[PDB]
Amino acid sequence: MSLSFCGNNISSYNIYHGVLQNPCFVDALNLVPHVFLLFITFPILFIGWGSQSSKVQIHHNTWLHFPGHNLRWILTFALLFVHVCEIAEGIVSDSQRASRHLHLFMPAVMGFVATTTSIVYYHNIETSNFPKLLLALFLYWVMAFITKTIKLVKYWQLGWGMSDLRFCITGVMVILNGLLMAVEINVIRVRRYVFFMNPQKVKPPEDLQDLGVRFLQPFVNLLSKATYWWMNTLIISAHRKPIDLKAIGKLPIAMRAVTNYVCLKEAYEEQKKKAADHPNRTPSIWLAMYRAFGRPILLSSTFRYLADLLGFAGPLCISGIVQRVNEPKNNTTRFSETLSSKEFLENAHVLAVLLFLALILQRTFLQASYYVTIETGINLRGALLAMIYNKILRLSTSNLSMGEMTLGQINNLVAIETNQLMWFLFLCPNLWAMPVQIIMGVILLYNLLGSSALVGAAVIVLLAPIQYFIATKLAEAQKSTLD
Amino acid sequence: MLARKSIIPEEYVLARIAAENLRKPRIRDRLPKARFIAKSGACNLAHKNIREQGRFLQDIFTTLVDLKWRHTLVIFTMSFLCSWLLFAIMWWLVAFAHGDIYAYMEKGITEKSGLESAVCVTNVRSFTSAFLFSIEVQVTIGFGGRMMTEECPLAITVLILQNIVGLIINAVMLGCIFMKTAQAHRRAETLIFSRHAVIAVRNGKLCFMFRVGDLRKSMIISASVRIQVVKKTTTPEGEVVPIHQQDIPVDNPIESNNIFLVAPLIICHVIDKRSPLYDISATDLVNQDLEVIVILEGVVETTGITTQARTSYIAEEIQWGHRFVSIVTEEEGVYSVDYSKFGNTVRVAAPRCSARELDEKPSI
Amino acid sequence: RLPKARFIAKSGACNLAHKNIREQGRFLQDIFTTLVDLKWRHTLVIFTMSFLCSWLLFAIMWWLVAFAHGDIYAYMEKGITEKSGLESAVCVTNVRSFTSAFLFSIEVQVTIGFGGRMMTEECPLAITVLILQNIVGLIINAVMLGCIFMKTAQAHRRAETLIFSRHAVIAVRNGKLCFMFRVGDLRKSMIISASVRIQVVKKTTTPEGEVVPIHQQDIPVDNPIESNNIFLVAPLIICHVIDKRSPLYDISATDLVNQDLEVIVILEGVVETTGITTQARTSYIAEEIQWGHRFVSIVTEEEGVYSVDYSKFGNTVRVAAPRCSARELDEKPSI
Amino acid sequence: PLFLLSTVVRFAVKAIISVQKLNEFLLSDEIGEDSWRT
Amino acid sequence: RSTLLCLSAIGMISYATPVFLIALAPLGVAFYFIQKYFRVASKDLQELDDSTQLPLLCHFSETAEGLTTIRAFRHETRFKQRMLELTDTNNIAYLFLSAANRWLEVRTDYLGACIVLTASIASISGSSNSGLVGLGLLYALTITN
Ligand SMILES: CCCCCCCCCCCCCCCCCC(=O)OC[C@H](COP(=O)(O)OC[C@H](N)C(=O)O)OC(=O)CCCCCCCCCCCCCCCCC
Ligand SMILES: CCCCCCCCCCCCCCCCCC(=O)OC[C@H](COP(=O)(O)OC[C@H](N)C(=O)O)OC(=O)CCCCCCCCCCCCCCCCC
Ligand SMILES: CCCCCCCCCCCCCCCCCC(=O)OC[C@H](COP(=O)(O)OC[C@H](N)C(=O)O)OC(=O)CCCCCCCCCCCCCCCCC
Ligand SMILES: Nc1ncnc2c1ncn2[C@@H]1O[C@H](COP(=O)(O)OP(=O)(O)OP(=O)(O)O)[C@@H](O)[C@H]1O
Ligand SMILES: Nc1ncnc2c1ncn2[C@@H]1O[C@H](COP(=O)(O)OP(=O)(O)OP(=O)(O)O)[C@@H](O)[C@H]1O
Ligand SMILES: Nc1ncnc2c1ncn2[C@@H]1O[C@H](COP(=O)(O)OP(=O)(O)OP(=O)(O)O)[C@@H](O)[C@H]1O
Ligand SMILES: *[C@@H]1O[C@H](CO)[C@@H](O[C@@H]2O[C@H](CO)[C@@H](O)[C@H](O)[C@H]2NC(C)=O)[C@H](O)[C@H]1NC(C)=O
Ligand SMILES: [K+]
Repeated sequence: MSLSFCGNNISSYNIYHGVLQNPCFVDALNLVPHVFLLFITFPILFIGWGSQSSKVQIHHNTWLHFPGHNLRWILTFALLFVHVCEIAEGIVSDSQRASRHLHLFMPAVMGFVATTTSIVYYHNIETSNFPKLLLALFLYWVMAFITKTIKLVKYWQLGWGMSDLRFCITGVMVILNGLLMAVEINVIRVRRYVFFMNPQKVKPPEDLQDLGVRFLQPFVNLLSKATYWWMNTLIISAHRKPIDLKAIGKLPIAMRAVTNYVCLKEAYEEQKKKAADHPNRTPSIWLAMYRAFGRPILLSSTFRYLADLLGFAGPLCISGIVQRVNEPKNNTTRFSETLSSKEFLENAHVLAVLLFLALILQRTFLQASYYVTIETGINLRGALLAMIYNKILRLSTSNLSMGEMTLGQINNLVAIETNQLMWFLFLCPNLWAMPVQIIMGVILLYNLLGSSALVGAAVIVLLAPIQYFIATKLAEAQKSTLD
Repeated sequence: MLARKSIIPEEYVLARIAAENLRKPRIRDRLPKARFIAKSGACNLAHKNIREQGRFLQDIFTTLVDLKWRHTLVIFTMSFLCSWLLFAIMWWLVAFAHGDIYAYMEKGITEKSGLESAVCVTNVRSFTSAFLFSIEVQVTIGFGGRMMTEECPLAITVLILQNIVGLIINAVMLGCIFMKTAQAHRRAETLIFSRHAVIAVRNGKLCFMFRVGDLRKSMIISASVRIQVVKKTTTPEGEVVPIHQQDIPVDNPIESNNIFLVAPLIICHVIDKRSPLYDISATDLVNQDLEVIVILEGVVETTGITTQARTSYIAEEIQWGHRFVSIVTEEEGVYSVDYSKFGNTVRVAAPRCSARELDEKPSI
Repeated sequence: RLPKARFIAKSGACNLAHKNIREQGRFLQDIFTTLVDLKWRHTLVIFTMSFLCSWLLFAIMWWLVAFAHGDIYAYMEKGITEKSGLESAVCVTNVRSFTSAFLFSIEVQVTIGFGGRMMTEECPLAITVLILQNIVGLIINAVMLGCIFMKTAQAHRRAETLIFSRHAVIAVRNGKLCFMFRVGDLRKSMIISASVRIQVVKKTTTPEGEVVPIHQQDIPVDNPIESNNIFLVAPLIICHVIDKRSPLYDISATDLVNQDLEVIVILEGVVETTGITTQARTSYIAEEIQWGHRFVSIVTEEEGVYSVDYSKFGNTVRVAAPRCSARELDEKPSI
Repeated sequence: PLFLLSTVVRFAVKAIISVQKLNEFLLSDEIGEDSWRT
Repeated sequence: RSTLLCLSAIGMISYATPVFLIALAPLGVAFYFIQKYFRVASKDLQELDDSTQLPLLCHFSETAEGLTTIRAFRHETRFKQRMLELTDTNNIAYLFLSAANRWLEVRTDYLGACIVLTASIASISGSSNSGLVGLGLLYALTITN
């Protein structure tokens, strides 16, 4: 009939034994902090703080980041995911009932919108340096923590254990709220903007001070670093005025050729000083490249492994959806208990959402890997060209060192060898990431089709050697054609 | 996928026609000279490395009082709606916790019971009722079908909170509306500046004349005229100031800056010895470091708010050797101003030399 | 020893000490004026306390009038008798305690009027209390709205934003010594009708014996049309040229360390946003005047725009200058 | 990945050869030791 | 090959479950805009890369045929502070090209994921053989690729 909250059963509103011992009241108390946050933060965002109290014609050009920035974004996205899961479970459970139990999923939907608004509020605070305001966020997190904690202990008093899905989801939410509160506390500690007498002295990065730096990848928030959103303007400026050399303005001081040349020179000097004391040891460029461009390759491999792991969500979700849609649900008897932690993954509508999220996460991870390794390869190429030039300047004109074909060797070394080395540094992660993916694919094939999958894998795997042979013959033909 | 990984064919791509013949290097793509004050009367520099003084919570309020009428209404409505909702949630929670929702459900199942002796707030039984009660307490309607009893003191605490918060919000919103009502004539600026500034001859000496006029019907009290020249100058001891502003007097029979502006006026500065433009000739006024700023200030008699209107002229805008056509011409029995002829200029004959040279051989 | 007495500190705020003033009487208008200009942290507190105190005071009054009449007794015996023997005898219906009196006072003064505690027409004293409560509530409500209106009105104005360089210079500019300092603005708006005035505070003696403790002498600032009005968008260098009548005529370079000087700079104007006239002050003493320096340039052209660089605002580089008093450079022209 | 493995391996071989050439070029006679004393 | 695979895939998606193609109209719209803007910027970006590599090689050749002259004039730093500028222009051309490619790949991957969702949800609530659910899933997944 009517649209209640704790359901249509009278005895579900009893508050005899205690308010906490009534689960619906704990759900309402969980619903409260989200609406408090929304009502505090919607007016603040709508009003703005655009009071022109200072020269902002070159203050809008620069911005800043607070201490915990990437960790905050990663935690808020994880919390968004956990809330999506809670919404889904609540809806599924409610559809197995008589009435509409709004206390299963309305708190989760409010939490979803509140967390989204929390990250919007944090960004709009950070872009215009204003740490005092984020005190509001502080309060939010603390309150949320408390409320969620209560839910947990009341589950724990019934001994629900980790075998029940809701207990696991609530525990994850508790620890994520705790981590976010810790992030806020550390921000207060490092910036000293409330309870201290002397705040900090912070200035934007030196690169945004210059008006010619138009490559804004290192200077933007993690959700724009991950979608290349900052690029939009330039690309949409391809209609009004065709791109010139001026639009791609300049390089940030961290990616210029001089800095990377300094790094590579110092690494090579460390290697050579170590080797000179050694009696009969030859120089090595390989180890000079490592220890100077080795961290970003590890980061690329990490993103690559995460993308490769998430990639398998296609076959698994497909199998689940198909093997669920086979049998009509008329036969099954009524079950009023909360859905099992395995019956959550057994659904036909949960798995579609899981596949969707898995795809949009795998693609982002893959593109992050590509971009990081590309940028590393380009910086290494710039350093190599600088080094080769500085060696060219210090050369002898004697005919016992020079030769009838020496400018040709130099021309090749600048026009071909550098490009080949760079395009290897791009595809370096595929060396130790492809085997993992192929092995895991064969494992899944076996565990899905028996020992016929071994025959199928044996057939397909031969694709690489055949392509190698064809490639070699093709290269020889191309060489003759070029001659 | 992997478009041009194979990278052999290069280093011998012959020079293009524009490369070898040197037709491309004819760039002729110089950036325009940097202005100091725009033509739209807005100064456009770029101050940098200014120590950020943070923000203050007062800035949010300062913004709130100064907003468009299409945002004042929205914030008005949102504030009131949010307040009613927040306190509705509080009242519904109080009703839940005290055991009033359950009591009403059980005594309305058999509604003949009709017992409401022990309830925090009478006749509140769902969330719709809580919302209606919060509306009747914040707006002070008070129908009285949902009373506040003397039973539970948490309810009284929430009632006190709600009355005070409602009063605070009401006072703030009336203050905002009244402030926007007091600033009702404060719209904009309507001082019209000629586009090209001629350099004519008047009474045997050159000049630098432009035209200025009004659009608002309200008079301007104690109008004032300032004219400056912006250029980089060096002292004989050799200190270079990139942007030096030098003040140039304005012609006036009693040596004053007071202009009485009802009909449009011509503002002339005569090129005497100390004038910055003493040593400039018509052939020099093609490429030249020269920006002349004009600043007119006054008070509009209606609002009594000081107004300052600025403009700037560069070497391209100046029309050496012209003058201004007479905008004003008498009608049948009343003076008339044809504002369509405001910036229109006529051409006349003037010496091509500089005043630097026009008074060393005067008989020319 | 003790720092020498100043006239105006490095942030204005004249450091004098007026004493023996014939003190006047303290008026309630001072209390009201203090009330109308306050900080939000205190405005909110006085706002809340006024209403709480008024509700409580009239709650006490209503409880007393329910006590003096036979009201509390009637409503306490009705429960025993199980019959409404107290419907019409009551001074104010259904007020039977102090909590109910407090609720009724809230309803009357905030003008809710739920109507469970109605105003009967028997006891005239209650009608008197009701009229009194309505008038008092109206007065308090009007006062508090007036305070909030004043806050909103004077909300826009904020703190000072004129930046002055820490210490001045004495250079040679166009063949004469000039005392120079630099003034800049951090505000976004335009100081309409600005103006600059310079004074020298010094103890002077007259030939007739009239000794003036701190005499203020007016210094003609140097402008090419002999006026004060300064237009301020990029930071300016205010200058003064030391001529035959400037008090800085006879002060040499060596003995600038120990000389009773103080240069006060007063800069006035009218802001554009709110039209509230402002005045900013500063002062320089002997220790903070650097002979023979000059300010470095600050504005560079980025080929699209000019770009002031405020990091170098107070920088000042050393150059050459005749290391002698301004009298000797013309009475002894050869130098 | 099976298709791209061949290109990755080929690029590895060419990169090895390229680093060899780079080491050979970096070991060459140079002019100095008279301008080094300032 | 790519366009025929995409066309056949969306055709079978629509035929197996018609409700998808009503959702086709928005997605296609989005695609068109992408296929516009990239293609306009990409050319320009390429027109810089191939243009900023020709001088960078030329410079080297000069400083290889006239090293004695340069070391005579002692103009070495004047040439190094130029080589650095050349290589930085070239590198920024490459970086902006790669960023444009990554922008395109992210956008089209999100479009593919939206296609996957709007096909899987239609197929989950449908009346057809499990074969025409599996076909829909697999082809709407390959479209992403
Ligand atoms: C009950 C629990 C209560 C807990 C008790 C208290 C615990 C205390 C811990 C909290 C400490 C918070 C301090 C923050 C650390 C800041 C360190 C420092 O800032 O450098 C961190 C570095 C530097 O980048 P940045 O400073 O953040 O600023 C960004 C800017 N662009 C810049 O790099 O200059 O930035 C980085 O280096 C990025 C680091 C990322 C680390 C995240 C790892 C990923 C793990 C994935 C987890 C996913 C979430 C969970 C998933 C669950 C799924 C259901
Ligand atoms: C979580 C919650 C979600 C909330 C969702 C959003 C809720 C929104 C609900 C209402 C939205 C209304 C927005 C409509 C926008 C139309 C604005 C319209 O009034 O413009 C008319 C103007 C707007 O001037 P401006 O552009 O702001 O510029 C400021 C100034 N002119 C300047 O240039 O500097 O404005 C004015 O000029 C003044 C208008 C005054 C208003 C009229 C009041 C009438 C009183 C007078 C009595 C007349 C009789 C009325 C009776 C009507 C019968 C019903
Ligand atoms: C759901 C909401 C939706 C609706 C919202 C929309 C907007 C409507 C409401 C508008 C709110 C009112 C605007 C307040 C403006 C903020 C001003 C802010 O500056 O003051 C907050 C204070 C700062 O103190 P301050 O430095 O002295 O400020 C004055 C400033 N120096 C000046 O220039 O002059 O910061 C502080 O430093 C904190 C110190 C204490 C301040 C507050 C004390 C609280 C006292 C009592 C408040 C509670 C009221 C209820 C009590 C009930 C009792 C039963
Ligand atoms: N009749 C008019 N009404 C309003 N504004 C005018 C009028 N005449 C000139 N102006 C103002 O003069 C400024 C310069 O305009 P513009 O350069 O187009 O022509 P002009 O030199 O003013 O005269 P004309 O329009 O006759 O050529 C503009 O900002 C415009 O607002
Ligand atoms: N200490 C003071 N505080 C305020 N006002 C003063 C003070 N001393 C003098 N005045 C003002 O100065 C004026 C002095 O004139 P008055 O008629 O008082 O002469 P007086 O009493 O001889 O002065 P004094 O006693 O100061 O020598 C008066 O108008 C008075 O208002
Ligand atoms: N870049 C800037 N941004 C904001 N304010 C500034 C800036 N530079 C100077 N100021 C202000 O100008 C005043 C004069 O500073 P000046 O440059 O003469 O000495 P300083 O070395 O900056 O001294 P301090 O380090 O104490 O500011 C200082 O009080 C400071 O508040
Ligand atoms: C509504 O009330 C309770 C929920 O706690 C459900 O359990 C019944 O409650 C009564 C006590 O009033 C018990 O004696 C019964 O054994 C319970 N009946 C069961 C488990 O079937 C109750 O089922 C709920 N639903 C109704 C009454 O329809
Ligand atoms: K009533």
